Amino acid sequence: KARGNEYQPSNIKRKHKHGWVRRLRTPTGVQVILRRMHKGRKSLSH
Amino acid sequence: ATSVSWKSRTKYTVMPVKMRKSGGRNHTGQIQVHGIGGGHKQRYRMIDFLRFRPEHESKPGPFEEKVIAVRYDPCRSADIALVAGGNRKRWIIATENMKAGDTVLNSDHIGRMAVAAREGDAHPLGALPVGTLINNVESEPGRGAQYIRAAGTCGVLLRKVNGTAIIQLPSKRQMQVLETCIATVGRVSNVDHNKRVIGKAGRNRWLGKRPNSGLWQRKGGWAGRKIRPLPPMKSYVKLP
Amino acid sequence: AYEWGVRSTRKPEPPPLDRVYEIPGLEPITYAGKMHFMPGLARPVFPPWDPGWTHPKFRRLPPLHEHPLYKDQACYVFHQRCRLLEGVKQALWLTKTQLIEGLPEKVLRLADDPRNHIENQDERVLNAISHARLWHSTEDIPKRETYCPVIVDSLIQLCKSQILKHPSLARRICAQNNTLSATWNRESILLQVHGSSGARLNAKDPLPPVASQEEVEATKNHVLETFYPISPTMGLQECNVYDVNDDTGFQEGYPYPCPHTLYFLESANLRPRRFQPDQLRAKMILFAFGSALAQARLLYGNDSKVLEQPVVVQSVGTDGRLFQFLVLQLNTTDLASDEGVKNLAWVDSDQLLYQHFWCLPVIKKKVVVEPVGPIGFQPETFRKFLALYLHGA
Amino acid sequence: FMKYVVYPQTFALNADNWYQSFTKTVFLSGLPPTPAKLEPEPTLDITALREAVCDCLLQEHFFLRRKKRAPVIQDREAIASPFLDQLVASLTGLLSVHNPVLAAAALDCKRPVHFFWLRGEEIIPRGHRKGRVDALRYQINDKPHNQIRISRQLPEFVPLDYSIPIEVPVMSCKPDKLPLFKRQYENTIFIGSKTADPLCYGHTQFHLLPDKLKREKLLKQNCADQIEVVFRANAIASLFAWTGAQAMYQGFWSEADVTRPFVSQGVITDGKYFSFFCYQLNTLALTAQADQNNPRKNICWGTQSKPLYETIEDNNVKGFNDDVLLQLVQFLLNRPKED
Amino acid sequence: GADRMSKWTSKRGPRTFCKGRGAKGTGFHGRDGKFVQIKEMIPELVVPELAGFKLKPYVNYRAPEGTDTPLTAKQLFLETAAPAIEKDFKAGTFDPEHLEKYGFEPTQEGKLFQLYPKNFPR
RNA sequence: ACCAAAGCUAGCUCAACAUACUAAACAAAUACAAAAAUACACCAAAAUAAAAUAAAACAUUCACCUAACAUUAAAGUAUAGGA
RNA sequence: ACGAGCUACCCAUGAGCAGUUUAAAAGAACCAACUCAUCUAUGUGGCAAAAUAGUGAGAAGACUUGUAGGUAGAGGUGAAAA
RNA sequence: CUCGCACACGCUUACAUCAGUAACUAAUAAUAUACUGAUAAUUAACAACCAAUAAACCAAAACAACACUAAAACGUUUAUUAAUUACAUUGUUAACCCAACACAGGAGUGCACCAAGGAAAGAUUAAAAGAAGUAAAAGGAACUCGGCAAACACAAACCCCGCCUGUUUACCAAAAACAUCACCUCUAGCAUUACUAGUAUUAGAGGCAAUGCCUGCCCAGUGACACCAGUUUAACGGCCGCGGUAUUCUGACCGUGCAAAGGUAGCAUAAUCACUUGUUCUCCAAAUAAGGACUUGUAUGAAUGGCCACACGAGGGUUUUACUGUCUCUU
Ligand SMILES: [Mg+2]
Ligand SMILES: [Mg+2]
Ligand SMILES: [Mg+2]
Ligand SMILES: [Mg+2]
Ligand SMILES: [Mg+2]
Ligand SMILES: [Mg+2]
Ligand SMILES: [Mg+2]
Ligand SMILES: [Mg+2]
Ligand SMILES: [Mg+2]
Ligand SMILES: [Mg+2]
Ligand SMILES: [Mg+2]
Ligand SMILES: [Mg+2]
Ligand SMILES: [Mg+2]
Ligand SMILES: [Mg+2]
Ligand SMILES: [Mg+2]
Ligand SMILES: [Mg+2]
Ligand SMILES: [Mg+2]
Ligand SMILES: [Mg+2]
Ligand SMILES: [Mg+2]
Ligand SMILES: [Mg+2]
Ligand SMILES: [Mg+2]
Ligand SMILES: [Mg+2]
Ligand SMILES: [Mg+2]
Ligand SMILES: [Mg+2]
Ligand SMILES: [Mg+2]
Ligand SMILES: [Mg+2]
Ligand SMILES: [Mg+2]
Ligand SMILES: [Mg+2]
Ligand SMILES: [Mg+2]
Ligand SMILES: [Mg+2]
Ligand SMILES: [Mg+2]
Ligand SMILES: [Mg+2]
Ligand SMILES: [Mg+2]
Ligand SMILES: [Mg+2]
Ligand SMILES: [Mg+2]
Ligand SMILES: [Mg+2]
Ligand SMILES: [Mg+2]
Ligand SMILES: [Mg+2]
Ligand SMILES: [Mg+2]
Ligand SMILES: [Mg+2]
Ligand SMILES: [Mg+2]
Ligand SMILES: [Mg+2]
Ligand SMILES: [Mg+2]
Ligand SMILES: [Mg+2]
Ligand SMILES: [Mg+2]
Ligand SMILES: [Mg+2]
Ligand SMILES: [Mg+2]
Ligand SMILES: [Mg+2]
Ligand SMILES: [Mg+2]
Ligand SMILES: [Mg+2]
Ligand SMILES: [Mg+2]
Ligand SMILES: [Mg+2]
Ligand SMILES: [Mg+2]
Ligand SMILES: [Mg+2]
Ligand SMILES: [Mg+2]
Ligand SMILES: [Mg+2]
Ligand SMILES: [Mg+2]
Ligand SMILES: [Mg+2]
Ligand SMILES: [Mg+2]
Ligand SMILES: [Mg+2]
Ligand SMILES: [Mg+2]
Ligand SMILES: [Mg+2]
Ligand SMILES: [Mg+2]
Ligand SMILES: [Mg+2]
Ligand SMILES: [Mg+2]
Ligand SMILES: [Mg+2]
Ligand SMILES: [Mg+2]
Ligand SMILES: [Mg+2]
Ligand SMILES: [Mg+2]
Repeated sequence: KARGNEYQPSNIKRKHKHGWVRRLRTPTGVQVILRRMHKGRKSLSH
Repeated sequence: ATSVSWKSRTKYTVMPVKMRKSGGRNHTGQIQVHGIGGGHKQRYRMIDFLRFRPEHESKPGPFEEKVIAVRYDPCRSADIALVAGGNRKRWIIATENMKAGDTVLNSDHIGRMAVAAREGDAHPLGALPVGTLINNVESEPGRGAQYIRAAGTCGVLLRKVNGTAIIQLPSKRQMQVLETCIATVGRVSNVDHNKRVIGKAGRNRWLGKRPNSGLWQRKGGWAGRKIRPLPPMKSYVKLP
Repeated sequence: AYEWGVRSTRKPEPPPLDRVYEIPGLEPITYAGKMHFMPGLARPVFPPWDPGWTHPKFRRLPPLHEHPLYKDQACYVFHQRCRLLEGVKQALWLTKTQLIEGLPEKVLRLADDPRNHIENQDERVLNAISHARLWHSTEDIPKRETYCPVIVDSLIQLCKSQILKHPSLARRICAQNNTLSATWNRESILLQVHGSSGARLNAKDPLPPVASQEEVEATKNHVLETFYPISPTMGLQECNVYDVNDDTGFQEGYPYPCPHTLYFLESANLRPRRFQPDQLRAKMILFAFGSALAQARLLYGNDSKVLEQPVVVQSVGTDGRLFQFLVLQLNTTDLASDEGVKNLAWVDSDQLLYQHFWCLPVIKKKVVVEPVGPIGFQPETFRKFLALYLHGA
Repeated sequence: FMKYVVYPQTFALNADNWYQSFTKTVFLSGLPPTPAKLEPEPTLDITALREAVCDCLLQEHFFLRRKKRAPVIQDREAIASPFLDQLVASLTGLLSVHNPVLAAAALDCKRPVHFFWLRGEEIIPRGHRKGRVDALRYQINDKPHNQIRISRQLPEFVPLDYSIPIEVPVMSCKPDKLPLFKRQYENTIFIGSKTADPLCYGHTQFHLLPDKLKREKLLKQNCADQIEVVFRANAIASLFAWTGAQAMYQGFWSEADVTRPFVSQGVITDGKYFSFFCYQLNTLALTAQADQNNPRKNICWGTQSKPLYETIEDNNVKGFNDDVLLQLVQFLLNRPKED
Repeated sequence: GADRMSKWTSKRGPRTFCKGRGAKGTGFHGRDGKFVQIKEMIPELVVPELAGFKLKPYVNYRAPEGTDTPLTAKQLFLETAAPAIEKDFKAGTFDPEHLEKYGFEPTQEGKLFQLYPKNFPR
């Protein structure tokens, strides 16, 4: 019906999907972290 | 991610073990079989299909067990039976007329004279008469009962030649095996299983059958009454 | 056969050793020196770790055969939660006892005598049943694990309210969770009743025998029923670490030596978790025989002989609403043979204290058709309970 | 609504004063004035009662062969709880011949006791309801080790209008610093049995102190004067809750304040020590709306904790105090007035 | 969405997220679920006696300071072992093989307060 | 007359040389849900570049396209190309 | 490369359905909580990038729902509406 | 006038005290839970972290006495080891979360329907037009595509299509579409990750739709088995042309030719090219509407299913009372 509220917060899901461990457990996530580090991002992950 | 199977239980037990269903999905997580999922919760009762399994090797001869109760099994069409002998109890596949307090014989002896084929008894194929209705047929000696198991289904012994038994399966196919293979006699329980009428679309969902897809597919050349000849005899003996 | 282990779920086999390990006279270059894994170097093989100083929590469990009490001969132990397949038959065979349907005539007349009743027996028993089933807890529907011990304690207190005009019930005491161990040989089988029961009553004065000499003699001609397909030891725990010592629940010099009544409760909220009545009778028979055997061996000696003075014990098994009564008289200690004199056991079975209890009023078509309270009431079961309690005095 | 959960078996340092503040209870040392008009009934056998108590001690300490206890600490809960049960059972059985009401009395084992009441008002400090007057609600969830319930009420110790120079202690501080914490759940008033139970009156409670509030634990914690404070707090809270449950089962509440004092007795036992208390609920109008002109106060009589035995070993009680046994005998021989 | 610059402390998660704030552990979990505290794991403050101590947190303002001469291994050796070595060598009893009598510790695994493994916090 | 307008600096860009190239901080905590001192393991993986485009379409082909040999010429020559 | 915190479907783990009629917990009936969204009128840069009011369908089941996990684009999932 | 209290998830100080608000936030002021500054605060008993190794153990929850089928989460005991010795660590505020907002929206659970929460109106006047409501003489659908909406009514019938409950195009289509019990075809004689810890009364790929009567002929072509013949249509599919006769008009018949057979039963102007508003009767004072009958539909038709029937349907049409501002004609 009404959209726009597709984000229902949950810390467990947030950390399990975009966490440091989740990023580092795969070669592609390590590449994502390296890209963020090269750009100079303040926060590499959640 | 990759899921792990629920079948990690190395110890045989009589009490039902809880099972995790998976609707058509493989270990990867993608569907491999359609129309499965959303059924009723079930507990798995482990069945010992190797009927002739002596409790101890010190007495490897024929042994007699007593039937305690014939019960309903949600994981199979046939009814199961609890048989106790010595210090262990086992779930076996009940025959057409098994009742509580019955006696079953498990043997591995072959003689020149055929044995009077009872219903619950399990004898090697070489000791049964030539016109015997059997079930739980075993392919290789000591392998287990992979063949006939469904409710009411039974095979028919046809002829024994050269120390080798020939059976006819419910699919009307001839299967040749060694005459020392152990097979239970008689029809399997629940002979009225084919006459059950599903009252509504909800009973299928209870059983765990999701509805078929609504996509309309035009029939190809596969359809139509294919009158194919009976496939040749399936032989399991190893001819040198 | 069909193995019950799935390959993907078993412990995976170790990866194959590097090819450098198969070359004779060649030391492999591994990454053990850098204390972390690195690709390109061979996998180092390590001997099993030896924590030179032993740690209690973080050590591998010692093997069973290393225990000083380990014995080659297997002992069949019956503990509190062991189930017997052919319950009464198996218990009678294992304890060498003869089953009798009715309760002993002494207990029966003690119950039937109207001068042994409490002041307001009917009202007090109905009040106890109602309090146990509904009133004892603030919940709407109390659970069996709560109302079984409560009803047993209420009945025990009702029977203890008899002491004012039977000044002999003060010679007793109650014991909870004590270790009983009694072992015996039964046709080349080393059986052992070992564990703990629900509750026990101890008394200063021995309970007098209830079996007549004619019945004891006629017990000789009785032949115990034998069931062929099932071994007599079915349902017991086959162990190898055990002590062959008739150690009763108490130390020497106890002021209340003689057991009087065991109390077994099936206070479980699940039917599969609860005992079947047959298994319950088997358990009461086995524990009563174990207590009687321990008492007899403490009194007379360890020699296997027919007792000139029998030892009688009682047992009450309660499901919450169903009561089973046991009076077991041990007459003999030699049990290896099956031809001598057998013990006796009067078993009163399926004694319904009440058919059903409605904790809430039932309304059918806008009117209450049955009020709150126990539906159907048999005071004879409580009469038997009181007779068993008063059998000592 | 939200309410404090008062724990009778509390670890707070000075909890008796706070419980008296919450209860409007004055604590008086010593037993209440005895009704010396008693007939020469106590001809019982002190030797027999001492033998029974010693037998219970020896059975629960040395004679009982329990399962092997791997820890060497030998916790005093699993050895004193069965002792308390056996002691209560044996004493009741032996004294029921002298006191006929104990024969018909009901013995309750670890049955919960609940009481919910209001006491004063408070301005709400935080939230959207800030600045509004809200009453202070308390709930006691007690599980006495043993209870004796009787059909008829025990006689009153002092007249309902009893006046005491000692005033109820007032605390110029928030209840949150005891510390106490508010919780919201079912607020029940329970006596140990439902209202339909004919045994709506109580006789004596037995409370076993836990392993956390032991004398050695308090001495290690550097709380030497808390040894009696814990007893006082447990007695006050438990006895008040149970007497208030009796009163509200009879039908009295804040606006229907009690017409007859409700009397209860309590025995608080450590692993070794005993203490005796007597409580009389005179008023139930503890709320602010009914406490404006309410002179009645609840009274709790206390006794110094005295050891029963002394360091027993090897089925021989070394020291035995008859004062504790006589106190227990007097409490169990207290009987309702006959009419 | 949720923040990313903020610190991920124990206040920002569910009930099952109970993260420590940096305090060292003081025991383990016992049998019935309680926490068993180990006495040896709790630090014991070795506090001296300051009753007769004639020093104050501040120094006199006219008291002169000194040139900064940080203590080095060479200076420490010269102060603690050089005179003994010189005297023993002059006497002629010097034994190069045995140096344990001069304060040298060949292995740190024996003594209580080890230097390289740093067995002591402070 | 309000709104407003003007500074000359912060710093950037392109090359040369260059030590020879992941700066400083790293007391404690940091790949448990990172910054959470502390328990009997498992760890690792490679398999061609494609296409947008040009050939006025598009199928064989389409320079550079994150692989070293630089510069002056031979030379846009020999050759390769739905030639 | 990143996405199944919305949604499609599964896997675990929990939770809800009060009253009335019926030997019924019968994919029965009336009707609440609850879930959907038939028709109409407002609204159309609106309360709202899909809502409000009235009126409707189901409401012991092929039911609604919380938490967490899985299936990822030459694909997933689909009681096919591409 | 009544969506209140608490917990879980979520935000992180927005919470509390004092002080200030010219301006910044409140879509405006008053002042303040929403702005500014300073100072303080959430104290564990509730909640989180909080044993393994073998053995005895088939016997549901639904007041559970005892049962039905869909076969059902929830446990003790025994034996071997479990550092043993107060006080560990962490969550405790709020008027709050997701929707760009101090948004009439979306939000799990336990309690009661007020003992707790709040205010529709900034102040006037009472123009038009617009939204909501109440009432209305006589008539009572004459309005309109339609009785949409509304109503002091809230009843009974006839057809079409789907058997029925259910599902679908989040955001223009809820249906006659999909699914469905039932009935049929094909593919498979078998083991450690789906199917399945199953074994032809089974499991997959599909069609059509319960039930009742049936499902007619055809393997010429294309598929599929057969590796060529031959078999298969509840496989893809198909089931005649010409000459003459009926006053014109034949699908009927008589001949003839070609085919693999040449449309059987049934229904029938259909939701079925056009002709077409086919013809006739009933319904109405009047009907291209609705129903019945004829029917030749040369382009209906039998599991791409054909015919009837109960029950069901926010499905699509047609009647009868009753009801009414839909309308006469508005106030
Ligand atoms: Mg968004
Ligand atoms: Mg199945
Ligand atoms: Mg079955
Ligand atoms: Mg199908
Ligand atoms: Mg279809
Ligand atoms: Mg963000
Ligand atoms: Mg947290
Ligand atoms: Mg929280
Ligand atoms: Mg602790
Ligand atoms: Mg081009
Ligand atoms: Mg161009
Ligand atoms: Mg083009
Ligand atoms: Mg182009
Ligand atoms: Mg290219
Ligand atoms: Mg060429
Ligand atoms: Mg997911
Ligand atoms: Mg999801
Ligand atoms: Mg209902
Ligand atoms: Mg229904
Ligand atoms: Mg609406
Ligand atoms: Mg309206
Ligand atoms: Mg509604
Ligand atoms: Mg409805
Ligand atoms: Mg309906
Ligand atoms: Mg493409
Ligand atoms: Mg796709
Ligand atoms: Mg379509
Ligand atoms: Mg389309
Ligand atoms: Mg926010
Ligand atoms: Mg502020
Ligand atoms: Mg403003
Ligand atoms: Mg709060
Ligand atoms: Mg206004
Ligand atoms: Mg107007
Ligand atoms: Mg109007
Ligand atoms: Mg009106
Ligand atoms: Mg009118
Ligand atoms: Mg009209
Ligand atoms: Mg008109
Ligand atoms: Mg309408
Ligand atoms: Mg009408
Ligand atoms: Mg109508
Ligand atoms: Mg339909
Ligand atoms: Mg029907
Ligand atoms: Mg429907
Ligand atoms: Mg769906
Ligand atoms: Mg939808
Ligand atoms: Mg739509
Ligand atoms: Mg619909
Ligand atoms: Mg719609
Ligand atoms: Mg359909
Ligand atoms: Mg048919
Ligand atoms: Mg169709
Ligand atoms: Mg049909
Ligand atoms: Mg056909
Ligand atoms: Mg063909
Ligand atoms: Mg052909
Ligand atoms: Mg076609
Ligand atoms: Mg003509
Ligand atoms: Mg017709
Ligand atoms: Mg037409
Ligand atoms: Mg019309
Ligand atoms: Mg025509
Ligand atoms: Mg046609
Ligand atoms: Mg057609
Ligand atoms: Mg077809
Ligand atoms: Mg209709
Ligand atoms: Mg519809
Ligand atoms: Mg008017």
